Amino acid sequence: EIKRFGRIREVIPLPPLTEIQVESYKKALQADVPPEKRENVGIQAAFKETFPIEEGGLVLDFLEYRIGDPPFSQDECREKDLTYQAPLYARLQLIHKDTGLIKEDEVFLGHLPLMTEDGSFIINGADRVIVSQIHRSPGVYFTPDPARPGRYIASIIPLPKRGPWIDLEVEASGVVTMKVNKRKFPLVLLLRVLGYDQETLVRELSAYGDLVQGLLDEAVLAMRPEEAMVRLFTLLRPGDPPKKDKALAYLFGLLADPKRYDLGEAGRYKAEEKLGVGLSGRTLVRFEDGEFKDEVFLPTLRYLFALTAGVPGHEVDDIDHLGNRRIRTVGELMADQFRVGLARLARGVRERMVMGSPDTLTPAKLVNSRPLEAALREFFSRSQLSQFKDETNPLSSLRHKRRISALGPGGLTRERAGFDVRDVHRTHYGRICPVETPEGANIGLITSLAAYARVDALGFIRTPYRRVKNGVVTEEVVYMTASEEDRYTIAQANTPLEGDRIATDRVVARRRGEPVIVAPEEVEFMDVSPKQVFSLNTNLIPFLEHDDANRALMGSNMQTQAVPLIRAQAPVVMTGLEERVVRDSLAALYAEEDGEVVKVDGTRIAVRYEDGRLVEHPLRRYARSNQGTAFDQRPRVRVGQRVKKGDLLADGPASEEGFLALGQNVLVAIMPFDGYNFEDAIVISEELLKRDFYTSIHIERYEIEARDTKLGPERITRDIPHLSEAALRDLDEEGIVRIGAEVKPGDILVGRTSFKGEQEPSPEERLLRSIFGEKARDVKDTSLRVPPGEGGIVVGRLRLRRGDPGVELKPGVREVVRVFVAQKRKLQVGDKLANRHGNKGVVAKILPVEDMPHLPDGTPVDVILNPLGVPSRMNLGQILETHLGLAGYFLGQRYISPVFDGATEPEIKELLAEAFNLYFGKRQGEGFGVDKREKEVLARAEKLGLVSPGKSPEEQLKELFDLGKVVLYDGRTGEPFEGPIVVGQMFIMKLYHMVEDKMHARSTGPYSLITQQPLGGKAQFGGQRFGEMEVWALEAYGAAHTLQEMLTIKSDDIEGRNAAYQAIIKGEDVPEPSVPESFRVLVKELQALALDVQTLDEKDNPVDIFEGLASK
Amino acid sequence: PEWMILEAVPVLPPDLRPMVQVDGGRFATSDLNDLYRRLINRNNRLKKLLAQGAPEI
Repeated sequence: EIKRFGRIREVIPLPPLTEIQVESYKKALQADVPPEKRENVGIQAAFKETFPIEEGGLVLDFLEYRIGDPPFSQDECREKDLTYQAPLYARLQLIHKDTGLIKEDEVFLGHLPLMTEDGSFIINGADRVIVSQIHRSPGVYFTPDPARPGRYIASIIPLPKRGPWIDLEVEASGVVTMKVNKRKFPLVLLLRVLGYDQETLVRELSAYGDLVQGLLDEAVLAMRPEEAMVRLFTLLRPGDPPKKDKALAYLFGLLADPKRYDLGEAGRYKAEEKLGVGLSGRTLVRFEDGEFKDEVFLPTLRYLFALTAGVPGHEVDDIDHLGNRRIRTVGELMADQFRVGLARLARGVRERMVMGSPDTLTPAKLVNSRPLEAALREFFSRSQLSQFKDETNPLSSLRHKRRISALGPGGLTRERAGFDVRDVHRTHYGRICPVETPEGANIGLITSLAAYARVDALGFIRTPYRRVKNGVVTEEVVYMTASEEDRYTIAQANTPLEGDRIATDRVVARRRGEPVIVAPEEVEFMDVSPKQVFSLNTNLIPFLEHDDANRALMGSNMQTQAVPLIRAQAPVVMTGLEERVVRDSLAALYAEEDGEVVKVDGTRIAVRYEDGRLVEHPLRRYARSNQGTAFDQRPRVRVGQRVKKGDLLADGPASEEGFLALGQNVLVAIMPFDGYNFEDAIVISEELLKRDFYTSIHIERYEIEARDTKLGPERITRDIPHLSEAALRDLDEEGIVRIGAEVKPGDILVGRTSFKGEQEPSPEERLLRSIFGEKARDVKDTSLRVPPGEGGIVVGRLRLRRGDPGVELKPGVREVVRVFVAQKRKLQVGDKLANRHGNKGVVAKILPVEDMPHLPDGTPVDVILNPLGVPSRMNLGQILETHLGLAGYFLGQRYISPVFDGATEPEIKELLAEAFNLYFGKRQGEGFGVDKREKEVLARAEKLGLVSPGKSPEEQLKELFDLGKVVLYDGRTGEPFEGPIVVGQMFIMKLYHMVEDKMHARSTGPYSLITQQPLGGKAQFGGQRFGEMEVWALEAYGAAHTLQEMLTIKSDDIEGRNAAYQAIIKGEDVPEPSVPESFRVLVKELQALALDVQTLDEKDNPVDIFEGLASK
Repeated sequence: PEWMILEAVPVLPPDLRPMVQVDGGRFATSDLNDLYRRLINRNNRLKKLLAQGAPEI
C-alpha cells in the first residue's frame, strides 16, 4: 500500500536528467551523422574555421573527419588506468595552386575521449565529469559608468578566445574614448577605414545637440583610412614599426576575421534584435574591396548615444539577468579547446611548408598529432571545469552532472565574486535552484539546474510553462527563456482549477518576477509544477514548505554525501521523484523490451524478449567507486514471470524496488536524553546493529610498481630476506595475497624486493651481523603493507606485467600489481547521521536495547534525537515527517507528498486518528485497558492543558496521539516520562564522514627534506598543523615551555626531538633544544639574498649557530 | 652603498634547494636550481663573449 497526496498533476514528465552532457556532447560529435550532411557546428565548426589554410603556393583543405572505434572498452580502460578514447582520423585534401598538383591522402589527428551513457568520461582510468559553466551571453550591453553618475558606458563582446572585449566610454572631457586590451583612443580615429568622415558622422547623428561635438577631431578627420590605420596601429601595437600592410593584416585579424573573431550566434541574434538593425556575419566589421566597411560600431554607437539622450525605447541592460547570461556545455568547451589545438596544428603545418621539398609533400608529413592530442589531454586532465566524478551514490553523479559553476578558466574566481554573481536574480526561477549550493566560500557560485530546466542550442536555459487562454488551460507546454518569460504574465501551479479552468477571481501571478494578484482574463501562462523551481536533491525533501532555506540547502548537500547501505530503504514519506532518480541514474537494470525472465542468480539476468532474441544482462556486483562506496545490483524478479518494457530487473546501491534508498527508516523519539544528544549529537538504539542497519561496504584499492632502478631490477616474489613464516601465509605463489584473506594493518598485500644501495654495515651493526651470523643479503624488502586504520578482505586481483599483450607500461617499469580490498563497516561511535531536512549529527554513544524509551507494547525507539536543534534551525519538516512516519508505522503504508503540493495538517491528523484506532483497538483486543502510568502522564498533560478535561483516558490518549506525542516509559527505570513525547518514523542517513577514516595520531614519523617539518594529512602519516592562532592562544595562556616544545622539539628540531625521544626512552626529562633548523634554513636563504644575518650575543658578538659547519 | 650593486652572487646550499628522485624513478627539483642555472649560462656566455672581442651590441 502506497498513498499519494496533492491536487497538482504534472502534465509533462521530467525530461531526461543526464541530457545536458549527453546531448551537448552529441551535437559536438555528429558520429552517426554523415560527413556530407553534418551541421558545421561543434567539432566540424573547428575544422571549417581552421581550414583551408594557404601560404611555394601551397593550398590545404579539409574534407571529412572520422570517429574511431574504442581500442578498449569502459572497464578495460578503467582497470588499465588508461583514458577512454578513440582515434579521430581527419580526411584532408592537399592541393597546389600553381602546380595543380592534387594529392588528397587521408591523415590522423589524435585520440578523442568518448562520453559514456551516464554522461561522464574516463581519464587515466578515473571516471571524471565536466561541469557546465555559466557566463554572460555574447552581444553588446550598456551599463551606467562606475566613475560617472551622469552617463552610460557601452560594451561590445564576443565569445571567449574568439576575440577581445570592447568598451565605449565617454571620458569626461566631453570627448569619447574606446578601450580594448587596456588602452585609450577616440572612436572617430577607429571610424577611420570603416568609410566615415566628418559629414557622415554629423549627418543623422544629431537628434542630440550636445553629444555630436565630443566625437569630432578635425586632425583625424583630415587624414583618411590607411594613414589613420597606421596611426591606430602605432597606438595599439607600439612594438613593431608602423607599417601599412602590417596594420591592414593585424586589424583585419582583430575584427573582420570570421575565424579569429567569432561573435556568438546567440550574440549575433540578440545584438541584431536589440540595436534595431541587422548583421551579415558574426564579424564586427567586413573587409570588402580592400577597404573596411562598418557592421557593428555604427548601430551600437547609435544606441549608446540615443540611450544617453533619454529617448524612449532605449534602456540599460540587466547584467545578472539570465536572458543576458548563457551556459557553456561540455560539447562547446571540448570544441573550443579542440579548435585551439587545431590552430596550433595549423601553425605547425605552416612551419613545415617552407622547408624540405615544397614540390612533393604528402599531408601525412605536414601534420602532427601532438598539438591536438596535448590540447585535449590538457583540457580533460587539467581544466577546472573537468573534475573528479561523484560516485558516492547515483544521485551524487546525477547532481554533479546537473551542477552549474561560475568558476573555472574563462569564468570568474572566488575573489572577484561579490553579491553580484552570488545572489539570486528574478530570472533564476525555473532555471537555477535558489537553494542548493555549497556552504563555503563558494556560496552562490556553484549552483544546480532546476528539475524541468533545459538548455537550448544557444545556451540559454529555458523552463516549461503551460499556456492559458481566457481562464482555460491548454495542454501545450512552451519552453521559454528568461526574456520570453519577462514579456508575459505567469500564474502559479497551485492556483485553483475547476476541471481545467480557473475558479477564483483573484489569481496569484507575476510580471517579471513580481508577485501580483490579478484576474483570470489577463493570464497567458502558468507554472507546470512547483518542482521546476528547485533542483533534484531539493525536490527530495518532503514538506519543504516547512523548512528554512539554510537547512534545506544543508539537506540537499547531505543527500549528495549519501553512502549506500546493505539494508538501505526508501523513505516512508516521499515527494515521488525518487523513481525517476534511480531510472535516469542508470545504476539500475531495466527491461529494454517486452519479454520473460529465463534466469536470475547474481551474475546474469537473462531475458527472452518478444522479438525472439535472448539477451542476458550482466550484473555488476561490488564495484569500487571513487569515494570507495560499493556499487551493487540486486535482482528482484522471479524466474519465469513476464516483464513489461521499461520494467525493473535489478536495483542499484541506492535503490529499493525502483525507489531511491539513501538512508533507512528508523523510529525516532524527540527528547533530551542524559545530555548524550547535546548539541545535535545522536544517541542510537543498539538494535540497529542487530538488524545490520546503516552497514555500508567500502572497497579501497592499493597499487604497487616494480621498476628497474639503476642499482637493479625490482621483483614481485614470495621470497623476503628476514620475513618469518606466519606473516607469509596468504601469499600463495608469486607473492600476492590470496582472494578472501583478512589483512590487518601491517600485513603484506604483495611482496617486493629491491636491491639496497650498497653500503657498509656500521661497526656495531656488523658486530650484530656477525653475532647472529645471518648473511646480510643483497635485496631488501619493499613490500606493500596496508596502511594503519585500514583493513579488510581481499576480493579483486590484478597483475599487469610488461612483455604481455593488451598492456603498454611506461618506460623503466616492469610490472604493476593492484589489489581490491573491501571493508564491512557497521555504524560506530563518532560516525555521521543526518536527515533530509538538514539536521546534522554525530553518533554519540550507542545505547543497549535494555534501557530505551519504549512503547507500552514494548517497542523501543531507534534513535532519540534532541529537540533543541529544531527551533534555532527552524526546520519543521522533520516534525511532520515524524508524525506521518508514526501514522505510517502503525497503518503500514508509505506516502508521496510532493514539494509545495503536499499533505496537510488535517490529513495527517486523520491518518493518526485511524492508526490510533487500530493500535488501541488491538490493545483492548488483547485484553488490556489503559495503564496507570499513562493515567499519570495524561493527568499532568491535562493540568498543563494538552488534553481536554472531562474526557476519558481513551479520548485523551487519542487527543495526545494525533498530536504525535505518545506515552513513553524509561527503560532504565520503568517509570513513564513526565510529558508526552513525539515519536515516529524518520528517514535518516549515514553519510561519508566516519571515525574509521578520520581518526589519526602520530608520535614520530617521516619529515620533509627542505625543512624538517612533519608531513601533512593522514595518508602521509602526518602530524597536526599548529597554526599561528594557536600560537597566539599559547602566548595568551603564557605557557612558555609548551610553546617552546611546539616550536622546537616536538616539531622540526632535529637534535631536540632526537635527544627528547632518547630521554623519554631512558626515563629522563627532555632537555632544552637549540636550533629549530627551519630558522637556519631561513638564515642561509636570507644570505642567498646577499643579506648578512648576524646572530649576536648579550654583548654584540658573533654566535655561530652552525657548529664547525659553514664556518670555513 | 656600492654593495647594493652585486659582484659575487651568493648560491644557496644544495639540500636547501634539493633534487631527488621519488617512487617511479622520476626526478624532482626546485625552481631555484633552474633560475641559478640560467643565470650561469648567461654569465658564462657573456664571460666568453667579452674575451671574444664581440661588438658592443
